[PDB]
Amino acid sequence: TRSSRAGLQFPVGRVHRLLRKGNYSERVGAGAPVYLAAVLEYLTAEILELAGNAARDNKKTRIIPRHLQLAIRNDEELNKLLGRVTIAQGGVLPNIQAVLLPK
Amino acid sequence: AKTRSSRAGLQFPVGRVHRLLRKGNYSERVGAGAPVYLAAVLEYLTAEILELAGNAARDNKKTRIIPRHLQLAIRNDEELNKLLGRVTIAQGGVLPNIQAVLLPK
Amino acid sequence: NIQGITKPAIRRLARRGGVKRISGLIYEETRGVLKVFLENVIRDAVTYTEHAKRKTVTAMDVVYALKRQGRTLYGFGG
Amino acid sequence: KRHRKVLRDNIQGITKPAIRRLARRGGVKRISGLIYEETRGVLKVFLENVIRDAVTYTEHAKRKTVTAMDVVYALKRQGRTLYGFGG
Amino acid sequence: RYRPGTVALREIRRYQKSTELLIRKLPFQRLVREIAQDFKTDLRFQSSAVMALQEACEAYLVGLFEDTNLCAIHAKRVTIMPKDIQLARRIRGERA
Amino acid sequence: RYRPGTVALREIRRYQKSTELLIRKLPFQRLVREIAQDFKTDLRFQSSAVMALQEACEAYLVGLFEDTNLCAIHAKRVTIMPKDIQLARRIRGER
Amino acid sequence: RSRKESYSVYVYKVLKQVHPDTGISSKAMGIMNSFVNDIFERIAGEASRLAHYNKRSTITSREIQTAVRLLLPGELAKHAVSEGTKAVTKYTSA
Amino acid sequence: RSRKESYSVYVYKVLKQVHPDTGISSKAMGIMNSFVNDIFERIAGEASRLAHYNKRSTITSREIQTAVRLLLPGELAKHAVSEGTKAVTKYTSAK
DNA sequence: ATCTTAGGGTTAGGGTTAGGGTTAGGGTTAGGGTTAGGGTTAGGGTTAGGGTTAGGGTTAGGGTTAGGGTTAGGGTTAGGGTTAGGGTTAGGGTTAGGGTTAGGGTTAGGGTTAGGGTTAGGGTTAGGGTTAGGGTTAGGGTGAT
DNA sequence: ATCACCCTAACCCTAACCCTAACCCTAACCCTAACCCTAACCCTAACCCTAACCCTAACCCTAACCCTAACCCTAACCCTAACCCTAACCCTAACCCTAACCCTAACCCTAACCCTAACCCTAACCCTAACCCTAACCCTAAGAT
Ligand SMILES: [Mn+2]
Ligand SMILES: [Mn+2]
Ligand SMILES: [Mn+2]
Ligand SMILES: [Mn+2]
Repeated sequence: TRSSRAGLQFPVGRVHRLLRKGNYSERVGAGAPVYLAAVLEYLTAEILELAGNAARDNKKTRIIPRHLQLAIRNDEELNKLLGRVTIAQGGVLPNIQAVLLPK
Repeated sequence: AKTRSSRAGLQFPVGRVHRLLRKGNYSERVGAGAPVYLAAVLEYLTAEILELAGNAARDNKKTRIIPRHLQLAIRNDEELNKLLGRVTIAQGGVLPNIQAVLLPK
Repeated sequence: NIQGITKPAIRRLARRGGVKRISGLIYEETRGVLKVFLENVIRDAVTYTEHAKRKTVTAMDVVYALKRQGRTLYGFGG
Repeated sequence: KRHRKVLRDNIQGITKPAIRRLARRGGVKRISGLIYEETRGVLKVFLENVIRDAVTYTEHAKRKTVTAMDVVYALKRQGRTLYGFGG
Repeated sequence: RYRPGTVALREIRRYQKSTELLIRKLPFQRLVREIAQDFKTDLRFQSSAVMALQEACEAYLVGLFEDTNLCAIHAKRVTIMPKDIQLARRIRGERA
Repeated sequence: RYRPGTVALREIRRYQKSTELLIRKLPFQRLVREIAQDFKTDLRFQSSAVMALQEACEAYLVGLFEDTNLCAIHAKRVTIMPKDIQLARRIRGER
Repeated sequence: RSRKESYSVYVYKVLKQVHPDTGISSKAMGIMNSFVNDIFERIAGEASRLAHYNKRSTITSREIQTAVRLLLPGELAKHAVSEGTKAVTKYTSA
Repeated sequence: RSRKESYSVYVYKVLKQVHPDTGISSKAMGIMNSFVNDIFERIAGEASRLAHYNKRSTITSREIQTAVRLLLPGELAKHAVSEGTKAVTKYTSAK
């Protein structure tokens, strides 16, 4: 497999097929699906990491969309990257403005 | 008629648009009527703009339309403003508007 | 059915948004703003359904319409 | 044929009168004194974000000269699509 | 008897630290089908498509409340008013 | 001697009614080359690319002033303050 | 050197039909060229997606038409969809 | 019926790497699938434009490279550009 | 604070459903080899951007008086919040009908490929018209008598 | 409320500079002929939605009260607009020269073309833990002595 040749879990072969089928360009370089499958795999790992840690602090083992939202909105970069995105069943980060706090 | 634009009653280039659709990586194949429909939609919208801009040029006593006349035409329409809402016309200036609270007593 | 989006249902959405005091005029203004949002999304979703030559508006049609509106939704097969 | 000169503190080149004019076009009557620095901060951020992408385009094109198109493509990326400089 | 703004603060924490939908599924499903009939008659909706619409609506409205509240606080207030919703939507690029 | 807010109102009409740039071309060209070199050295700028940047900046800032002014008017004021620029950028999704 | 494409010939033709006395500046012609190019890629891209979504290898005038309906308003869209089907019909005749 | 593609097999494999003593819900797997598909399109599309701007007929890893620099943040972008060139290098080593 | 009052987070127990570990095989990726062109080489033109001289007059910087917009006080009113019990209506629970979506087989035809042909339109040079910039022009409204 | 002066606006024509209408030549659109795979039919399987029943019970709704936020006015400084003058430095049209782009020539291999082969992952089934759902608890501040 091309994924094994690159040390990846993400499918290098599939990504290469989606790039030519998706109408992005006439030809697709040999290293482009490899670089891309790696960038996608990295970002997935980066998210899964912070999401697993959110479930670790809520006494759960399985990550639900709430854990994904908590991971995204608590990061600065993941929040900016997924700024105009809505995670279904994610809820909001708990924040109450200081002016609304009791006197 | 020998040009595809003449067959369709258009000023906009039907042949060129068909070439750009293929040469732009939008799909494997481009239908016969797609560049014709598109050249027509583009021609309609440019006529719609040119109309309101020439009107703003005639108000400013000018013979030639400058980017100010284009901006005035766009922002004074409701649909052209919505269509070009997140667009910036270079050398366009702003619509003259002063909030009522800032007006003298 | 616009009144089915009740005054208490609107108050819960304000609480999640971190709102302490809610004016009485708000409940009607929110109903207006929700109607606009729904119109805009469903209009494009249906335009997708009609292009697909279908009678049933699928989850994908609602997803594509949301991406067009810049309110991209994760989790519905996108 | 030798070397250039050092570039420093040019955000002060965006003077208080230049900031006033932009407020007038925006329909502003009274302009606080603290504004002039806050605007300089916000302009610097905007310019950084646009030039960063413009230069990323220039570097990808294997060029040393940032073209009008690179600034245009950078603006479209930022969602501040500009009409009149090509594209 | 609790003071004004004590059950309100309890409600905020109750809902923020939660993900359940805040509009009942049937009143919403009626509103969706009503609005749809205006664009096309004889319309069917996938169960999922309605839920995709409901999630989108609430997520939008909660975010709109967030900005609205910031507008109320900006004008030295604690209660959200229509002029705050309008200012939020105008600066958001939905209004003018 | 004009009253406070009489030359201000004249200035608003003077500038809204025009299209000329409101920042001098050279101070701005220095700022552009400073920012862009601090970031990647040995850079050249097309005359047009700098103008494309200047137009973009001013158009942005004028639009930012528009929203900022609406925030000052919202809090019963006539003068724009940093807390108005911040609120405008917060709601605009710039944070 | 290299030749540079432009919709200036057509923007001039269309200007005369509308205002036969009114002229156009070099900068304003640039703004018009940027307008045509932007809307071209806005429609073409939306039609490219429509064709993709419905597992189709071709962009036909049906993809252009629904792209118009999605991107421009009913009024502007209504008249563009009219002006469009008309030119297509006329092209099929000749 | 019809075949339905999914990145679930890989999201599971990668989950095992970061948290082997952690699992994933059906809805959360959908959110992860929507995330991968969105970012796939985001990068692919930006690279499609880069290739086009520079009159080139091929999307190479250099186009993916600069698309990630434009789309991802300096930090996340810095680590993605790293893991990317790394996987490419490793692939060139093994035939 | 110190007095009673609510309630929501806390543990623990035993319920239900869905992760996720299993199955076979469909269809996708992969490794044979042929073939064509896109992009990589070296190059020269040649533009164009950077910096250099040169001048001046617009435009900025910096402190002035004081005008009025900002923000403090308290005091008037009532708008929304809390609490409550009458009671509508949303929420599963679980049936069937049959229009809707669409899998897959045949057949045609629309869009692609091809090079020579020819027209449009890109670039070019060039006169004169619209616009530009410098002069006074009265009218106009501002802001002290 | 009456006059004085500062402003934009508008006349004058002179003013350059930009537009456009000429030119012609270069290339991209058009014609036409084989060219195949998409998309068009066709039917028909098997899907998923709607229609319409039930039983409370969570939830909506009106009206029980007073708390305190919004609002107003008045009056407190003090911040920011308006005026002036000085000398910068931005703008001006020059000047240059070479680095930096890119034409366009030559050749190689990187990519795509075909197929058949193993090999991964979909679609299924199944069980069993993870989480759900209840009760009674400690903890924690909530409101007022
Ligand atoms: Mn006052
Ligand atoms: Mn009341
Ligand atoms: Mn044909
Ligand atoms: Mn020409």
